[PDB]
Amino acid sequence: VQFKLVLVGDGGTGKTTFVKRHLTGEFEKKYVATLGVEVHPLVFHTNRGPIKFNVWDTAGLEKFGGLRDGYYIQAQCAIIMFDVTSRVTYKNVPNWHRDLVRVCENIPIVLCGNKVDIKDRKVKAKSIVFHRKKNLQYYDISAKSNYNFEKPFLWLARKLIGDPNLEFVAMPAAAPPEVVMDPALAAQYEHDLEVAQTTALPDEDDDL
Amino acid sequence: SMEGILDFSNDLDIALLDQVVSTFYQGEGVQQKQAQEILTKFQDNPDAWEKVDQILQFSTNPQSKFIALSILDKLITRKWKLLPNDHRIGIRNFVVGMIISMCQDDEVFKTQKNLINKSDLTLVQILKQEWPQNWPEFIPELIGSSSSSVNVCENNMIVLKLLSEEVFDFSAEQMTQAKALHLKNSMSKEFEQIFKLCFQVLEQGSSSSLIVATLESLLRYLHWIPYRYIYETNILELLSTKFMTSPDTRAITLKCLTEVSNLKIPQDNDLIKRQTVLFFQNTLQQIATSVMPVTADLKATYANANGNDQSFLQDLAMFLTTYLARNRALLESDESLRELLLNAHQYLIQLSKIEERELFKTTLDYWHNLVADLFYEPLKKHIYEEICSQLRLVIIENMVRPEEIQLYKSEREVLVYLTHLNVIDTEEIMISKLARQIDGSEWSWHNINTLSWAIGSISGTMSEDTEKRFVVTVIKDLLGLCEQKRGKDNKAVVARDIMYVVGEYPRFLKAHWNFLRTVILKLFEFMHETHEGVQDMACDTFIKIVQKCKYHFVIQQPRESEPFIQTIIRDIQKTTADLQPQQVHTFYKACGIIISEERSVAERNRLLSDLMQLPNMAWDTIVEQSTANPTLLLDSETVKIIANIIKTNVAVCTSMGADFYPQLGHIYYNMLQLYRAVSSMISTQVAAEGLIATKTPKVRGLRTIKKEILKLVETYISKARNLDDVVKVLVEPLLNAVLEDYMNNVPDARDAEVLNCMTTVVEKVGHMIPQGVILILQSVFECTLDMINKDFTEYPEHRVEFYKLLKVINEKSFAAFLELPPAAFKLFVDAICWAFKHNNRDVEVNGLQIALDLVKNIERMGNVPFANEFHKNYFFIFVSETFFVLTDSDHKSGFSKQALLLMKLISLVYDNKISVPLYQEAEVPQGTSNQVYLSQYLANMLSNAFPHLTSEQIASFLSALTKQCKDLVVFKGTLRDFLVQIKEVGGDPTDYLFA
Amino acid sequence: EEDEEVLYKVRAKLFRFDADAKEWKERGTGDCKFLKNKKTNKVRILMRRDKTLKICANHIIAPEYTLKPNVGSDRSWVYACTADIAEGEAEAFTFAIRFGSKENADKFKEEFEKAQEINKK
Ligand SMILES: C/C=C/[C@@H]1O[C@H]([C@@H](N)/C=C/C=C(\C)C[C@@H](C)/C=C(C)\C=C\[C@H](O)C[C@H](N)CC(=O)O)C[C@@H](O)[C@@H]1C
Ligand SMILES: Nc1nc2c(ncn2[C@@H]2O[C@H](COP(=O)(O)OP(=O)(O)OP(=O)(O)O)[C@@H](O)[C@H]2O)c(=O)[nH]1
Ligand SMILES: [Cl-]
Ligand SMILES: [Mg+2]
Repeated sequence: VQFKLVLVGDGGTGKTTFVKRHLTGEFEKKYVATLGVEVHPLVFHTNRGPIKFNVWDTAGLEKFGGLRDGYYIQAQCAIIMFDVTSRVTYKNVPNWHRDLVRVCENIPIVLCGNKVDIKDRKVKAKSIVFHRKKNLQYYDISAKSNYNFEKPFLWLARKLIGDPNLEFVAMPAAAPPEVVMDPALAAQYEHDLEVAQTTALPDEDDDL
Repeated sequence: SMEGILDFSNDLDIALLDQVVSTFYQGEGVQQKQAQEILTKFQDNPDAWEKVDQILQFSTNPQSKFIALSILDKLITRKWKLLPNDHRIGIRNFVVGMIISMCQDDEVFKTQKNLINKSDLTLVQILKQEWPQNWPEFIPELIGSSSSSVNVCENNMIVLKLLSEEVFDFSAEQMTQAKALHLKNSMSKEFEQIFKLCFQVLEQGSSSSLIVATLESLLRYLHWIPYRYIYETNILELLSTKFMTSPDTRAITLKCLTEVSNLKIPQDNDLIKRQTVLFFQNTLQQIATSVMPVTADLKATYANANGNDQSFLQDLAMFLTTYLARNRALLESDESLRELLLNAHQYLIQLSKIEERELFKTTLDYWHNLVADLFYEPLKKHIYEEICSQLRLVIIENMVRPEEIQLYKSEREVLVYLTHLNVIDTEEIMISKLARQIDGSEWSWHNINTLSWAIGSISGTMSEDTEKRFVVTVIKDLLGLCEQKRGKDNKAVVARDIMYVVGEYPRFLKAHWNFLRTVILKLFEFMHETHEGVQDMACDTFIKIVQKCKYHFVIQQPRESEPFIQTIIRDIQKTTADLQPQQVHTFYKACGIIISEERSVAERNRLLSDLMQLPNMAWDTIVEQSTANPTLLLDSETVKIIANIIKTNVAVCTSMGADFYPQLGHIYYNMLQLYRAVSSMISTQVAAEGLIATKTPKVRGLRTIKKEILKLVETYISKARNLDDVVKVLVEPLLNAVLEDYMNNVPDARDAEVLNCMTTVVEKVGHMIPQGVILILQSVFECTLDMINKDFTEYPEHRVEFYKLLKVINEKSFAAFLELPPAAFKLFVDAICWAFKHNNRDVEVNGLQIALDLVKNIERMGNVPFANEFHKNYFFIFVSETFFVLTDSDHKSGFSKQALLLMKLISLVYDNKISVPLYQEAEVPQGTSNQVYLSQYLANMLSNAFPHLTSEQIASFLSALTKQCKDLVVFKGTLRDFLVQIKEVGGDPTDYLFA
Repeated sequence: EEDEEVLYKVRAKLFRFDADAKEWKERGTGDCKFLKNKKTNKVRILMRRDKTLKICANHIIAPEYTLKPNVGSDRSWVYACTADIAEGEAEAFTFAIRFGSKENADKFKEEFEKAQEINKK
């Protein structure tokens, strides 16, 4: 049970950051532009069993665009992403949508306005209506605060499985093993832990 | 092995390409990644297009052919015009032939839609280059080949759709103005024949796939074609009857009819009105008989999400709202149209019950339109009474919290209008929903909350007397609910909702002092409750009530010994004893609001003195101790206490502004001594521990003290009325305490808040302290520039605050830049251009504005040596830096301000407003106008930067640009035209004559 | 997880140290639970992310482990863990876990020591 998902939108909108958060849990603060596409499997556990997304995280910058719409072939779902702190990224939503549906004519698509965590929002709720005539689901999201960050995938899963009551569930957690500390690595740890204690945790002003 | 396709010295092994492509689309992990890179390098090879024929002929992988077509598209869209005519016709004929071949084979047509659609778009790209001037018979041949084959006819509809999109829907940014108009006129000239074909296919029918594709093209045509093609043929009737009855065509037809509803149409023609009514009548009839009756439960349908029901229902809401917003008046006068009007609205009511946020928003926009008009329009509401009654329930049951700012606003506005239209109906619905909460049948946290938000939203719509009776009923009812409920969780939810409602009804509070007093006292009781959310809601309700009712706390109410503000302050220690610091600050901020209602200076100052008693006394003790034992600042507890005192001051200063001065004066000297002592400690700790010290709790705590001090000063100065005191008392000690400390700390220890504070100082009193501004620049300019001029990412706060500070200095105290040494002024110019190159909108916009303001500042100086030297040294730097960010495709968000700057610079020369030559001697005949030399410089600069442009292109562009340098809109169009032309070869230089 | 008793529940953010990048990377934010297995009486940490409910920590509170301060925080602990099975195959990690307040971090340490004592039996 696996589905190809393409992720498109302007450079810097947070596509890769959002996927990474989902894959590993981390929040990457740096902007390293994607080169062509990055492909990563991503699994959720539902009340109907596991669902795998084959995530094609494509490049938004023209100069790094690679195969462009070539990446869209045989996609079964999509996320179009913009940045609510950048008007141009919303202005380009119809261009991404155009290029996407010319290749993928009848697929579920979520439009996502990312970075709603930032106070000075530039693309106002009132302005975001493009999704209505194109039958796209819409969510405000923040890869940084995790506002609504499950919603795009939960929605797509409900559409692809064809069950509107599908939920993400907790899978039971296996009992973890007892430990054996090698006295040969004893010192090894002292070092590695020394480095870790003296590297500051990020974002010490946040609520957690 | 896979890298072999990249070796062009050999012939291309198609089977290898097909392997690479398969490995990419169907492979995994490491293999997929390698193929990926290889395919990208293949595709981006500038000679790759030469292999397209071979791949399209001999590959058996449709993904390979798809990528081949991408390669060809790059050629067609960028370098087409370099090809000889015979080759262009060769390619054209190959693409056409491949499309027809694929369509004539039923198996391939069925199974290879991806490759065909890609081919069709490739063709459309060729039409954009070649048609009609180099291909006048394209449309006749397309029309002709349509009768040969149903598959070809169907595919031809996809081509015409894509053509229409490229010419009408997406041309604006992808083509020159002149080319867009050319292709628009060209499609217009031949549309008559195109429509004849579309109509015939619709009339004759049969193939649903063909019908659907035709209707898809029509939806695009409706963006631009004249109304007569719809209204003066049978096509309206076809759309609104036949094509609504079959579900294969219903979706596209409904979208078509929505766009039909938006056509430009004559207003004074009874036949057209009857046609507008009729197609609506037809469409709604087809829905009622073929899809679902008016009574259907659309909430349930949508929820079940069968087939394409969700999309269909979305599309129906869009059609009803679009049509009714424009045409409902057509249905309102004639009593034979009453049922139709009300049924259409009834469907909307049912759609409005669908649990789908974004669909709700679409219907809500319509309801807002309707109820607003019923509020104003004469002889109308009577029609919609039952609709409005249902809608009241729908809105009340869907009210969101006011934190959802836009949706709450929309919902409140609709409910307010509905309340005005029938106050009694609204009241009854609310009381009876409250009864359902009390009887347990509808009880839940969500439900009592939404009801409370709804009750709160309509505050101010009722008469004061109706409001009074309503409010009392609601409060009694909610108090009863609270009692009934068992357990702190439940009672806490109801209590918050009571707090909420009461806070939304200030008019009632203002008329009933005894009740207002009781509410505050009860909020104070709640400020001792540990249960989560209760203290926060108590404090938030307190300040909300204060914002609206403050006058009632500052006067002596009858049967009271004193103004309640006095009572609040007398007991403040006990009231706030269990609050978290943030809550305490809100409380003090609220008290500040009240105190500013007192306009007797002496009484105000004494109230302020009394409010600040506890923070001032703690301050006084620490001042002694902290100084005596500087180690005390190392005490975590001490640092926390100090920070909170400052924060308390900030909170009160926020609400009192100019009135806060006596309190700022009381602490000012010791506060700046504390700033210096904390600065010592920070420096001391960074010396002893390294840069890592800045991450420690102790140092972050010390810096918090510095930041809050800067915030307090910023807050006061931004609202101060007596600027003479600001300058005479506040500014000098401030600059002395903060500037050198900022300049002589290492980058990682410098607080960007310093810059922000200085921005406020210069904003408010810049003109009054010329020497202070000079001092600010000397302290912060070079050291900050050096922090942010190595990349675009380091020190983001400093970066933003830095350009805000330069902006205000260049606005208010330009003389400070005049007193800079030439070398420092050159750094200033470098700084401005640096901001241009930023993609961050904050920095970029300020960069452009400073540039613009600086030019104006220079212009003002008139014909003197500094201004003449400015132009000689920097005019060309500004012109070329601005062209750089215009043309590099990485700074599109700055386009408008870039254009404005560029226009101002070009106009300076076109008007002869620069007094000396811009060229250095013996570079050009010595009489030569700056106009001619500017033409020469730009032509040379653009030729070098864009060598594929002709001289004719560059000369026409500059000629247009200089002529248009007093008309921003046209200028901007010429710039955009240029941005299109630099992306291709062979752009028409006459495009710049567009008018 | 009804074969387990909930000894302690607290909201936390969890990090793992990446030596390669020499930086802390978030692993998850959500409820950190101390679960006592009612068969073995062994206590584990189990932590699930908000929204997705995915497992970001699953390991025994080993007696040998020592909670250490991070230079940047008065409300975190760092410790080495030699076998965590959140992502499947048991791996060693240098973890940091941060809480809402110093109070919470202190309480966590109190309970973490209580768990170590239980696991020593
Ligand atoms: C003009 C006045 C008209 C009438 O005045 C009556 C009079 N007893 C006023 C009472 C006011 C209060 C009890 C304060 C109350 C309305 C405000 C708040 C924030 C009360 C919250 C509830 O007490 C929460 C809850 N009961 C506390 C708990 O038990 O957990 C109450 C009522 O009949 C009506 C408003
Ligand atoms: N404040 C905030 N920043 C975010 C958010 N999501 C991402 N970012 C940041 O914004 C930048 C986005 O970078 P990426 O995720 O690489 O952007 P992208 O769209 O993948 O870019 P391309 O690969 O070039 O198309 C990074 O600096 C992220 O840390 C968010 O929700 N809020
Ligand atoms: Cl008043
Ligand atoms: Mg990316």
